[PDB]
Amino acid sequence: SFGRDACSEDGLCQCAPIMSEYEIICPANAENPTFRLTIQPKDYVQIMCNLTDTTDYQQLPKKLRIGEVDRVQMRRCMLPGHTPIASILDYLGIVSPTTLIFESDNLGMNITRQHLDRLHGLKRFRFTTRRLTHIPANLLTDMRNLSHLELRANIEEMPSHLFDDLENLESIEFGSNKLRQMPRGIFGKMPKLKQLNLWSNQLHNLTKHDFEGATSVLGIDIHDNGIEQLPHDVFAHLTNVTDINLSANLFRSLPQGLFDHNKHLNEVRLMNNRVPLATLPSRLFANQPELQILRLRAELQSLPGDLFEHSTQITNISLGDNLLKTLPATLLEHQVNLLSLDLSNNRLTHLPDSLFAHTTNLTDLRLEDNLLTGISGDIFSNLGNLVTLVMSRNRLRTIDSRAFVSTNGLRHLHLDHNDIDLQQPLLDIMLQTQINSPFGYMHGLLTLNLRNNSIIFVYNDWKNTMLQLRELDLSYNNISSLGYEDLAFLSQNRLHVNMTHNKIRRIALPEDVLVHVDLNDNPLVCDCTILWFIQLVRGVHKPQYSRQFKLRTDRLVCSQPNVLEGTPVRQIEPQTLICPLDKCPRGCNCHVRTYDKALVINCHSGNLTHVPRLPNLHKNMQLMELHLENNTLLRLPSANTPGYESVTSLHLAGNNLTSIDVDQLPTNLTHLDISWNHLQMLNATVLGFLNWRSVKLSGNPWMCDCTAKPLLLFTQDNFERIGDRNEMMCVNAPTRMVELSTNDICP
Amino acid sequence: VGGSDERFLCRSIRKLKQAIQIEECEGADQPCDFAANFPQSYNPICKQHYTKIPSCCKCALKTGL
Amino acid sequence: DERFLCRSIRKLVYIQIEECEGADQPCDFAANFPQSYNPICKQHYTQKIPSCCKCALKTGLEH
Ligand SMILES: *[C@@H]1O[C@H](CO)[C@@H](O[C@@H]2O[C@H](CO)[C@@H](O[C@@H]3O[C@H](CO)[C@@H](O)[C@H](O[C@@H]4O[C@H](CO)[C@@H](O)[C@H](O[C@H]5O[C@H](CO)[C@@H](O)[C@H](O)[C@@H]5O)[C@@H]4O)[C@@H]3O)[C@H](O)[C@H]2NC(C)=O)[C@H](O)[C@H]1NC(C)=O
Ligand SMILES: *[C@@H]1O[C@H](CO)[C@@H](O[C@@H]2O[C@H](CO)[C@@H](O[C@@H]3O[C@H](CO)[C@@H](O)[C@H](O)[C@@H]3O)[C@H](O)[C@H]2NC(C)=O)[C@H](O)[C@H]1NC(C)=O
Ligand SMILES: *[C@@H]1O[C@H](CO)[C@@H](O[C@@H]2O[C@H](CO)[C@@H](O)[C@H](O)[C@H]2NC(C)=O)[C@H](O)[C@H]1NC(C)=O
Ligand SMILES: *[C@@H]1O[C@H](CO)[C@@H](O[C@@H]2O[C@H](CO)[C@@H](O)[C@H](O)[C@H]2NC(C)=O)[C@H](O)[C@H]1NC(C)=O
Ligand SMILES: *[C@@H]1O[C@H](CO)[C@@H](O[C@@H]2O[C@H](CO)[C@@H](O)[C@H](O)[C@H]2NC(C)=O)[C@H](O)[C@H]1NC(C)=O
Ligand SMILES: *[C@@H]1O[C@H](CO)[C@@H](O[C@@H]2O[C@H](CO)[C@@H](O)[C@H](O)[C@H]2NC(C)=O)[C@H](O)[C@H]1NC(C)=O
Ligand SMILES: *[C@@H]1O[C@H](CO)[C@@H](O[C@@H]2O[C@H](CO)[C@@H](O)[C@H](O)[C@H]2NC(C)=O)[C@H](O)[C@H]1NC(C)=O
Ligand SMILES: *[C@@H]1O[C@H](CO)[C@@H](O)[C@H](O)[C@H]1NC(C)=O
Ligand SMILES: *[C@@H]1O[C@H](CO)[C@@H](O)[C@H](O)[C@H]1NC(C)=O
Ligand SMILES: *[C@@H]1O[C@H](CO)[C@@H](O)[C@H](O)[C@H]1NC(C)=O
Ligand SMILES: *[C@@H]1O[C@H](CO)[C@@H](O)[C@H](O)[C@H]1NC(C)=O
Ligand SMILES: *[C@@H]1O[C@H](CO)[C@@H](O)[C@H](O)[C@H]1NC(C)=O
Repeated sequence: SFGRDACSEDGLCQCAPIMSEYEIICPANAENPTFRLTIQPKDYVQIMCNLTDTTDYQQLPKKLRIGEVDRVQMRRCMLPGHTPIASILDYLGIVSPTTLIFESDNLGMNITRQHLDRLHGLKRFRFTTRRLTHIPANLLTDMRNLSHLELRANIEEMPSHLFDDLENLESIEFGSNKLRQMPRGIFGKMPKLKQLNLWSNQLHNLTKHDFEGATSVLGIDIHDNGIEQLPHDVFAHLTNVTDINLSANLFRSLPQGLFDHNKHLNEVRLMNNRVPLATLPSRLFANQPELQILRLRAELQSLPGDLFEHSTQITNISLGDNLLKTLPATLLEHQVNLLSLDLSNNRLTHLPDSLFAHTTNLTDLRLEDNLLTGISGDIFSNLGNLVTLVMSRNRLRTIDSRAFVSTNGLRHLHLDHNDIDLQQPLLDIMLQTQINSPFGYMHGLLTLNLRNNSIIFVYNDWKNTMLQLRELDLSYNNISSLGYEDLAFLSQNRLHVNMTHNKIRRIALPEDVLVHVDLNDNPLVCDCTILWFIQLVRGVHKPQYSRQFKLRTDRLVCSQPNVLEGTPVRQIEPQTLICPLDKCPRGCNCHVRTYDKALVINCHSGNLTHVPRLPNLHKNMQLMELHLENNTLLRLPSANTPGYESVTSLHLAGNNLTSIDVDQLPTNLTHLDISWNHLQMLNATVLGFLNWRSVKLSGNPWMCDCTAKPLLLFTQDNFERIGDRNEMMCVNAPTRMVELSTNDICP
Repeated sequence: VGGSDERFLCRSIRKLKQAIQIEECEGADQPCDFAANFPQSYNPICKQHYTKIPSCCKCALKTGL
Repeated sequence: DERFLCRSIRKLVYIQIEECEGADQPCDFAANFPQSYNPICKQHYTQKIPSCCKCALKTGLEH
C-alpha cells in the first residue's frame, strides 16, 4: 500500500525510509514539523503532531494510501473539532485499525462520541491526556467490539451508563485517574471482563457491594490507593479472582478470612506498604488450592505458622525487605512445591532447623542482608534440589561441618561479606594438613564466593574435590602466604580464582621440574624469599606447573623495602631481592640476594685498618662479596682466616695497602679490585694466582723498574682481566704504563 | 498479534550528507509511568541517555546495583 | 547512585554503544508493575547501532 516507492516521491512533505519503517515529515523543511508520521506497513502507524489551531491538518500528506494497519497511534494531536477522527484516518488511506491510541495534551476541546464514528469496529482504544478535561458518558456508544479500554484524564467519577455497549470488554485500565468510588451496576454489562486495573486512584472505602456480579473478573489491581483497611468480604463476590494487588497502600492490619471466599487465587501481592504493617492475620493464605506466587513487603515483623497452611501449591514467595526477626518453624510445612524463598533484607537472626524440613523442591534460597550467624547441620539437610544459595552480607561465623552434606544440587554458593574463618589453627596449615572445608561434598559446585571473609588458607577440597569449579572468590580475606601447592587447581572448567586485597606478604615459589589467579593489591615484601616468583612473572622462569595456571599480577606492588616500594612485579630485577643479614660486623650493613647466592658485605664507613671478622659462608652459597671500598686498611688477613677464606670478590678500592702477599688472598677469589692503594710493586707469585680473575690496578704508585718487569708483562698480555690497564701509572719522573716497554725499565 | 502494543515507562520522540535517528525525553525529569509500586525511597525519575548525542530515554530508580 | 529496570552493558567500538544483557528476558523488579503488564527488556537501536536497552511493559490482548 505504502512503500519505499511512495516514500521517494515532492515537494510536499519529505519521506525517508529508516530501519524497516518510514519517517514522513511535514513540512519537508520545517525545523519543528507540523506532523511526523512514522509508518511500518501492515503493522502500525504513529502520527506525531505539533499544532496551534485545528486548521493545521491541511499540511497532512495528500493521497498517502497506507493500507491495512493494526495499530494507530496519535500523539500531541488536536481533537478534530466536529469531525470524526476516522475522517483523518480515511484521508491518510488507513484501513480497518484494530487499535487506536489517542494521547495528547493539546486537545483543543473535550472528547465526544462523534470523534469515534466509524471506529466502532475497534478492539482496543486508549485515550490519555493530562489536560483538565471531562469525558462524556455517551462516549463509548455502540462500541460492541472494544475488548480493551484505557482512559487517563484525571477522571473523578464514571457513571455506569458508559459501559452500555461494551459487551465484549474483557479488560479495563483506569489507573492514575481520580476515582473515589467504584461505579455500581457495571459488571452486568460486561460479562467477559477479566482484568480490572484500578491502581493509583482514591478507591478508599470499597465494600462487598462494589463487586457484585464480578464473577467474570480474574485480576483486580488496586495498588497505590491509600487503603487504610478493607472489610473482610470486599472480595466476597470475586469468586474466581486469581490476581489481587493491594500494594502501595496504608494497611496497619487486615481482617481474617479476607480471601476465604476466593479459593481460586493464583497470586496475591502486598508490596511496598507506605506504612508499617506488623503482621498478617491467621491463615490468611491458608487452604488455598491454587495459590502459587506471593509477594509481601510491608515491613512485616512476624508471621503465623498457619499463614500458608494447606496451600501446597505455592511456588515463589518474596518475603524480602521486611523486618522479620525470625520465622515460625511450621511456616513452610506443607509448601512441598515451593521453588524460591527470598528472605533478603530482614533482621533474621535464626531460622528454626526444621523450617525447610518439607520444602523438598526448594531451588533458589536467598537470605542475604540479615543477622544470621552460622549454618547448622539440619537446616539444609533436605535441600538436595537447591541449585543456588545466597547469604551475602550477614554475620555468619560458624558453618557446621555436616552443614552442606545433602546439598548435592548446589552449584552457586555465595557466603561473601561475613566473618567466616573455618576456625583453622594456623599450625595445621603450615604443616600442609589435608583437611576439608565443610563444602567438601559438593563436587559439582560451580561458584564459591567467600569474598570479604577471614579465610587463612586455600583448603584441600577446592582444588581436588571440586573439579567443576568455575568461579572462586577469595578476595578480601586473610591469606598471608602462598606456596606452589596453593595454585594447584584440578579444574578442567575455566576456573577464575580471585585473591585480590588479602594479606599475602610473600609468595614462596621454587625452581622445579588451566586456572586464572588474580593476585593484585597485596602486601608483598620484595626480599630474596620471592625470587623465583619474579622470574616467573617475566618470561624468565617457567618451571612446568607454570603453564597450567595464568597469574594476573599487573597490580601487585612491593610494600617493603622502601627502595623497591611502589613498584610492580614485572619491573623489578632479581638482584634487588636481598634479605638482610643481621652475623654481620659492626659498621657494616649486609644482605643476601638469592639471585646468585651472593653474600654481600658493605663496610663503607671509611674507618677500618683491619678486615673485620667475617661471618662464614653457607655450604649453599657461592659468592661472597667483601666490599671494603674507600677505607684506610693496612694489611690483609691470611687465606686461612675463617669467613674471609670463602670470599670470591674483594673490593678494596680507595684504601691503604702497600704490599699484597699471595697468601693474603682467598682460595675462592675471582675478583680483586685493589685500585687506588699504596702498592708500588706486585710479586710474580701474585700474577700467577691471577691466572678467570677480573683485576683492577690503576691509581697506585707503581715503581716501574726491572723488578716491575713481571708486572709489565702481565698487563701486556692479560688485557681482559685488567679493566684499567690504560690508566695504570708510573712514578719515576709519571707516564702511563702502557706507554712503557720492558727495556725502558730494564737495562 | 492484534493490539500488541507495548508500554514504556518514559515517553520519548524518535526523530531524524547523512542524518541521525535520535531519541529524546519528551519531558525533563518527569515522573516515570507505572512507578506506583517501587518503594517510597526509589523516587523514579525519567533520565536522558546519550551516545555527544541522545540515544534513548530511561527511567531511573535510586537504589543499589 | 542509580539502577535501571534493564541491566545493560555500554561499550565503545569502531561509537559508544549501550547494549542489553538479558534481552527478551524479564526486567528487574518485574513484580513492581501493574497487573496486565509484562516486563521484558528491549534492545533499542539508532541510525544498526545498539544505542539503548529499556524495559517494555507489553500488554497482550489475552490473560
Ligand atoms: C519462581 O521461581 C522460579 C525458580 O526460582 C523461577 O524460575 C526461573 O526462571 C529463570 C528465568 O530467568 C530461569 O533462569 C534462566 O535459566 C536459563 C537457562 O535454562 C537462562 O537462559 C535464563 O536467561 C538468562 O538471562 C540473563 C539475564 O538475566 C542473561 O545472562 C541471559 O540472556 C541471554 O539469553 C537469552 C536466551 O535465553 C537471550 O534471548 C538473550 O538475548 C541473552 O543473550 C540468560 O539467558 C535464566 O538464566 C530459571 O531456570 C528458572 N528456574 C527453574 C526453571 O527452576 C520463576 O521465574 C519464578 N516465577 C516468578 C513469577 O517469579
Ligand atoms: C577480582 O576482584 C577484584 C576486586 O578488587 C577486581 O579488581 C578490579 O578489577 C577492575 C578490572 O577492570 C579494575 O578496574 C579498572 O582499574 C583500572 C586502573 O585504575 C582503570 O584504568 C580501569 O578503567 C578500571 O576502572 C579495578 O581497579 C580492580 N580493583 C578494584 C578494587 O576494583 C578484579 O578485576 C577481579 N579479577 C577477576 C579475574 O575476577
Ligand atoms: C470540557 O467540558 C467542561 C464541562 O464540564 C468544561 O468545564 C469548564 O471549565 C471552566 C474552567 O476553565 C469553567 O469556568 C466552566 O464553567 C466549565 N464549564 C461548565 C459548563 O461548567 C471544560 O472547559 C471543557 N474543556 C475544553 C472545552 O477543553
Ligand atoms: C466463578 O465462580 C462461580 C462460583 O459459584 C462458579 O460457579 C460454579 O457453578 C455453580 C454456580 O452457578 C456452582 O454451584 C458451582 O459449584 C461452581 N463451580 C465451581 C465452584 O467449581 C463458576 O464456575 C466460576 N466461573 C469460572 C469461569 O470458573
Ligand atoms: C518435588 O515436587 C514433586 C511434585 O512435582 C513432589 O512429588 C509429589 O510429592 C508429594 C508430597 O507429599 C506426594 O504426595 C506426591 O505423591 C508426589 N508426586 C509425584 C508424582 O512425585 C516431590 O515429592 C518433591 N520432592 C522431590 C525430592 O522431588
Ligand atoms: C566487608 O563487609 C563488611 C560487613 O560485613 C563491611 O563493613 C561495614 O559493615 C557495617 C555493618 O557492620 C556497615 O557500615 C556496612 O555493611 C559496611 N560499611 C560500608 C559498606 O561502608 C565492609 O564495607 C565490606 N568491605 C568490602 C571491601 O567488601
Ligand atoms: C691512608 O692513606 C691515605 C692516602 O690516601 C692517607 O691520607 C693522607 O695521609 C697523609 C700522611 O699523614 C696526610 O698528610 C694527608 O693529609 C692524608 N690525606 C687524607 C687523609 O685525605 C691516610 O693518612 C692513610 N691512613 C693510614 C691509617 O695509614
Ligand atoms: C513544536 O513547535 C514549536 C514551535 O515553537 C516548538 O517550540 C516545539 O519544540 C515543537 N515540538 C516538538 C515536539 O517538535
Ligand atoms: C465488530 O466487529 C465485527 C466483526 O466481528 C464487525 O461486523 C464490525 O466491525 C463490528 N460491529 C459492531 C461494532 O457492531
Ligand atoms: C473510609 O476510609 C477513610 C480513610 O481515612 C476514613 O476516614 C472513612 O471514615 C472511611 N469511611 C467509612 C464509611 O468507613
Ligand atoms: C588474620 O591473619 C592474622 C595474622 O596475624 C591472624 O592472627 C588472624 O587470626 C586472621 N584473622 C583475623 C580476623 O584477624
Ligand atoms: C667505623 O667502623 C667502626 C668499626 O667498629 C664502627 O665502630 C663505627 O661505627 C664506624 N663509623 C661510623 C660512622 O659508624
